[PDB]
Parts: sequence; structure tokens; C-alpha cells
Amino acid sequence: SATTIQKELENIVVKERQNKKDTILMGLKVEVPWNYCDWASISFYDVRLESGILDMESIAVKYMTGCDIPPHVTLGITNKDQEANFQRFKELTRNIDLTSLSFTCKEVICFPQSRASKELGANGRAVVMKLEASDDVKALRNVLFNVVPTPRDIFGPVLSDPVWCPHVTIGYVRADDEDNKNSFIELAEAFRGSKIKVIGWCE
Ligand SMILES: Nc1ncnc2c1ncn2[C@@H]1O[C@@H](CO)[C@@H](OP(=O)(O)S)[C@H]1O
Ligand SMILES: Nc1nc2[nH]cnc2c(=O)[nH]1
Repeated sequence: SATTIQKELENIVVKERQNKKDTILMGLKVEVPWNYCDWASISFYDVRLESGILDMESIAVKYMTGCDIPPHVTLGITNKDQEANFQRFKELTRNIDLTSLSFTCKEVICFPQSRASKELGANGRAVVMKLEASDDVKALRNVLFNVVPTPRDIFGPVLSDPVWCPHVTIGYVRADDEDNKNSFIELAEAFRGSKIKVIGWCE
């Protein structure tokens, strides 16, 4: 059970996310086997079409744009002042062939609604394809965090240790329409077992 301090620390984590703007994405641009038309029967949640969003610039809702998402696997998100360190890391890894890296689609997961987005007026949940990452990807991410200071992930209770869930987000849907959510998951489940190829760094 969480303590008083832990509960207070969670509020700080959520607010920190809400306050975050202008961060940089350290991720791998990938090619996926699914297309928009595969989800033609699905209704997506796009904050750009919604009202009551209290801060469109917050990274907690800014990227909740239906299925209009560039296919990518996030390694980490950090502050803009780390841009130089990240650029230096890309140069340090210039000899690494990122296109040799591969992920395997395992299971379709609908992440829980982030409290940071909900408090900013969002009503969406992310449907993602959980990926199996090779040791090369895991090592690449660890060394990235060694060269480029990156906020520690805290997706759960503040006391828990983060378990990286490599994933390619497919689309956001309303958190209050189960039929739509389940139909989406079913359709996305058809792509399980597919292999995703890395093209390079997200730019
Ligand atoms: N400059 C940026 N700063 C923070 N996030 C950014 C971003 N550009 C893209 N995103 C995407 O927004 C994330 C949600 O925070 C992730 O999406 P995801 O992997 O699909 S759950 C992330 O990739
Ligand atoms: N990597 C990762 N992202 C998440 N987003 C929401 N929950 C999680 C989680 O457990 N892991």
C-alpha cells in the first residue's frame, strides 16, 4: 500500500509530465505491416479534434492524435537541453547499422489511461503492439541512458522499478467505448508475430 509520501510523490510525477513541453524524442523509426485502411471501421481519439483540452502543448496529450502516428519505437524522452548529448550519441553510434535491428510483434496492449492526460481533459487510451526487443536494442537503450541523461520512467507506482515495454503505438481510442476498443484490438491482433524493421533514428 502506498504511503502518504508516495502518494504525494505520484502527484509530483503526474504534474511533472503535464508541465513537460519541448522535450526531444530518442526513438527508432520503423516500418509496420498495417495501414490506416486496416482500421477503417475503428473510431479514433484525436485531441486536435477535441474540446476541453486544458493544455495542448503538454507532451501528455500533444501526441494523442488518433491513428495519425509515425511508426516508431521510443527508446526515451528527455529535455531539450540534452539535444547536444543525444547528437553526440548518434555520432558515437555511427558505425552501428540500425537497419539490422528488428522487433517481433508479440501482443496487442491497450495501455491504461495516463492520469496526466486525463487531468488535462483527455479521454483516450493508447492501443499498442508490444514488441520483443533483441539484446542489441536493449543494450543500445541502456548505453543511450548512460551518455544522454534521461528522466527515469515512472509509469506505475513511484516505488516500482520500471519494466521497459518496447512497443509501436497504433492509435488512440476513447476510454469509454469498449466495443470500439475490443474491435480495434481484435483487428490489430492479426499482425501478431510480424517482424518490424528499423529504418533509423526518429528525426
Ligand atoms: N518530442 C516528443 N516528446 C515527447 N514525446 C514525443 C515526442 N515526439 C513524439 N513523441 C511521442 O510522444 C510519446 C508520448 O509521450 C511517445 O509516444 P509512444 O511511443 O507512441 S507511447 C513518444 O514517442
Ligand atoms: N514502457 C511502458 N510504457 C507504459 N505506458 C503505460 N504503462 C507503461 C509501462 O508499464 N511501460
